[PDB]
Amino acid sequence: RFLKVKNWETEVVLTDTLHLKSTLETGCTEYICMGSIMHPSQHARRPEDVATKDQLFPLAKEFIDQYYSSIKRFGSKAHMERLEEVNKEIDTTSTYQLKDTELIYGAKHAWRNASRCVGRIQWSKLQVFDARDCTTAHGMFNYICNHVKYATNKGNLRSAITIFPQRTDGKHDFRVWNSQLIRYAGYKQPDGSTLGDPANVQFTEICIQQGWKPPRGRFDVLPLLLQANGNDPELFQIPPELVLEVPIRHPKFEWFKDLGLKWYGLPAVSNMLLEIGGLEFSACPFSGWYMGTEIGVRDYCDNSRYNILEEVAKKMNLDMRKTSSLWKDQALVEINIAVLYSFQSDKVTIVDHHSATESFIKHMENEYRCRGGCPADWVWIVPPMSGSITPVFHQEMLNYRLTPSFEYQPDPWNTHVWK
Amino acid sequence: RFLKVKNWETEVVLTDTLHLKSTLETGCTEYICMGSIMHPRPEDVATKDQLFPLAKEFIDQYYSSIKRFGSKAHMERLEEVNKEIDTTSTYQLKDTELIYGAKHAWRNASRCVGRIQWSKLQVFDARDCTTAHGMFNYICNHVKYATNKGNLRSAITIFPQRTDGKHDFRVWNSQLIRYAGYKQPDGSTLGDPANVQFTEICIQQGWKPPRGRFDVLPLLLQANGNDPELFQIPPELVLEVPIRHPKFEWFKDLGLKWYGLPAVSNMLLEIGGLEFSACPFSGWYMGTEIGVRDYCDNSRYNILEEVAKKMNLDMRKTSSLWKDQALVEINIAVLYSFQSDKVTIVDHHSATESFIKHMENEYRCRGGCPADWVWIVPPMSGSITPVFHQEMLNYRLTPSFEYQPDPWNTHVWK
Ligand code: HEM
Ligand code: HEM
Ligand SMILES: Cc1cc(N)nc(-c2cc(CNCCF)cc(F)c2F)c1
Ligand SMILES: Cc1cc(N)nc(-c2cc(CNCCF)cc(F)c2F)c1
Ligand SMILES: C[C@H](O)[C@H](O)[C@H]1CNc2nc(N)[nH]c(=O)c2N1
Ligand SMILES: C[C@H](O)[C@H](O)[C@H]1CNc2nc(N)[nH]c(=O)c2N1
Ligand SMILES: [Zn+2]
Repeated sequence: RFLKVKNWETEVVLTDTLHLKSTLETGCTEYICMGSIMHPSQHARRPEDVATKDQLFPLAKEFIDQYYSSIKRFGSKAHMERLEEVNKEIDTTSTYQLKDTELIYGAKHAWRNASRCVGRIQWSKLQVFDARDCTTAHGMFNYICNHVKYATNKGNLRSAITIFPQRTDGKHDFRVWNSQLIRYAGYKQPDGSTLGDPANVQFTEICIQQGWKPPRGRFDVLPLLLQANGNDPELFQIPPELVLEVPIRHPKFEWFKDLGLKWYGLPAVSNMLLEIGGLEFSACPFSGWYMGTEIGVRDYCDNSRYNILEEVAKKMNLDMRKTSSLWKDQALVEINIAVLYSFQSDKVTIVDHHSATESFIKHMENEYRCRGGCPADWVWIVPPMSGSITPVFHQEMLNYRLTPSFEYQPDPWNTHVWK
Repeated sequence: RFLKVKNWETEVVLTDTLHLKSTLETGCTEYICMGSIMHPRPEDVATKDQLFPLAKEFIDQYYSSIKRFGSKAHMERLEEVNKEIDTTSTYQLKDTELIYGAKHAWRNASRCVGRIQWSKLQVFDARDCTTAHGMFNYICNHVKYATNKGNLRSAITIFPQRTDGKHDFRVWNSQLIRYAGYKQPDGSTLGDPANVQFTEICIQQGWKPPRGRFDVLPLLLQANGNDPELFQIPPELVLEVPIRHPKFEWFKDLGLKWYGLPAVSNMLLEIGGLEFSACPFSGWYMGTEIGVRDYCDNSRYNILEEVAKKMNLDMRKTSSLWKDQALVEINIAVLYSFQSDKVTIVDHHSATESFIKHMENEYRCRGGCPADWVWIVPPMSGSITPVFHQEMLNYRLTPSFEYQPDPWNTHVWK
């Protein structure tokens, strides 16, 4: 029917009708809820490989219909012609091609439909760089460097996506093998320990195994591993002058800078799949700006990551003998005060979790008021520290899957046949 | 057929077969998820034909648990229940069934992070109770036993099940020990703002309030659908802990204390299709419940502003993370204060680790363990506790604990 959500701190109730326009399964049933499973569903809007006409066209009619509906047509001559244009195109090339307006609309709406993104208040202020003309790893690197440079903007970041040619037969995929454009390398020491970023040890080895000359430090910016039209990937080194970086100091603890830490300024996700009207853009790196907790809670403090808590705690003179002292908790706060203070002192865009969550509530308000709802994933919106003292903690959320969408996809090296 | 949950911190993977044995809604549909919705009639008491299959599932479940499935005593107990539902239109749990029932409802409570202790529960059969006075007595002996001079024990007291929905036993208090809250004319709120509507009801039923900040509320007890009655838990039975800080001399001057015994009394215990509308249960506190939620939620005691000030924090801009900083020190103070007075408590780190250990064991020997990530994860410092990175399948087994509407919304006054 129609579903209400309530904020247990304000008693505000919103009514959700947008969920009726949902098409794919979430993973849940009346009997089992999977809202904490990382990839609960494998429901996909098309089959495995190059789809028949009866597969691809209905998806495409839905998106075109949606887009022409967005702009107060539907039934217009332009819309009817467009249906016939896509129809004949699928007939003759087994696919179709997005108008530039179409592609910008879908890119913004995949962001706007991203149930896990706390940052969607900005969704319509996105910069799309069409790169469907691209043919080589080298051209990919030139498109990515311009993305980085525009997005970074001397520290005053801007949102942007760069969209490479869509998928055709699955053996000509365009892939950024990096999970993010800019990440640090992780090295597997001889004594079993791990220097760098432990998450990337497998990628940092494929790079090495591909010819990369590792400087073997802590903050080694990984190369790019770019794959074009199915071919073997190709290492590229982003010019350092394009990788903005913030050294972490603390506004009271002078001993903090001596910890020797820095992070990069540009979060740029590049392993995900953009899906629009049944077309699959397997390479679509997008970028915005960091919520401090992403660096200071997850990046520095997760166990299988930088794990600096003991060392920051020890420098703080903390009772690390039992958990009850909350020594982990205290260091965690100071680290995030340091991350925020460093990005702001270097006028690099960053948002804290209080103002980020606060804004997402305001976004939710807007979306319900004019769109009839807003898909939100409570498990992922709620920041990983101080949850209950942020507004989203006390806000009920409905989760459902709208298209266009961002999607996970397999890591390419599980799939790619070399040559 | 099977389902896998993965721990994204340790790569450990567990195989949930137990979810096949659930038959109650979660609220989620195949195309929409409601995992963050908090809650997705009295004539709605079960009919005879409604009750037969539920009883059969529970009795089978019980005889299975104890290695007696299909046995002579199983088959006779089965027909013995049918005779009762046929004649009396209900039935009566044996004492052993009731203990197994109450222990499994805890075991099956997917939102409770404390279930590793589930099978050491102390069940007090109060089904022979007929009056409010009898309830107050049973409840005092519960409090006294559970508190055990600071070394808390978990315990449940079960009052007579429902009958026709017209003679419910109800503990009107949401918890047995809670502080009062009085709205001032000027808009401000004294005491605990959660309990302000219940404080009004109490006063209207006669309670003479101290009008202080930490008045323990009177019990408001209802038996056999009669009007509820007031009782004062004898102060010598309410253990309390004054909250001081191990580093901040000034902290004790905040004037704060908390009660020592969390005891929830407003939920409904459901075993074999029977509904025990009054079933108070108790364990011990995890620190964050007092430190993060009770003291710091804006709708609760809301002392972050007061603490940060004495801490000299820059409270002009949120990015200073004063809130975050002041919140930790309070939770340090809560944990130090309880431990000093040798009153049981568990911090969110030990608690969550126990639950991961309990979860794996429950997959080992039971085939699963329903959990609610939205509730298991502590309300502060989430991702540094190990349950954050633990995938969790959520489903409703019975016996279960259930919410029920507030008594003053549905009760018709004598
Ligand atoms: C502009 C400021 C932005 C902020 C503050 C922000 C914030 C966040 C955060 C904190 C997460 C959680 C991810 C994690 O903790 O691993 C997330 C997820 C996500 N964001 Fe946003 N984001 C922003 C911009 C964007 C843009 C421009 C896009 C797409 C064009 C986007 C799409 C997504 C998607 C698809 C996810 C899901 C990630 C996944 O499932 O792995 N975000 N965002
Ligand atoms: C023994 C130590 C225990 C600990 C450390 C513990 C901890 C917790 C915590 C922190 C919550 C979250 C409550 C909230 O934030 O509102 C919770 C929920 C819950 N606990 Fe436990 N608990 C314990 C014992 C028990 C016992 C003895 C029972 C029943 C016999 C029980 C049944 C429940 C239920 C049903 C919930 C769900 C609350 C709801 O659905 O609203 N717990 N527990
Ligand atoms: C556009 C954007 C803005 C922002 N503030 N963060 C991210 C962001 C997203 C992810 C994806 N989450 C699962 C991958 F493992 C990982 C990160 F490390 C991020 F930094 C992305
Ligand atoms: C047996 C037990 C142990 C423990 N540690 N906490 C609770 C506990 C449970 C609730 C229920 N939550 C829904 C109402 F909001 C509220 C509290 F205030 C509690 F303290 C109960
Ligand atoms: C709306 C949201 O589900 C709600 O605020 C929940 C989140 N998780 C919770 N978890 C616990 N333990 N207690 C709570 O009250 C809540 N509240
Ligand atoms: C099991 C669980 O889904 C997993 O740990 C999630 C929890 N919530 C998260 N939320 C965000 N924003 N980012 C994450 O990586 C995760 N991890
Ligand atoms: Zn769900």
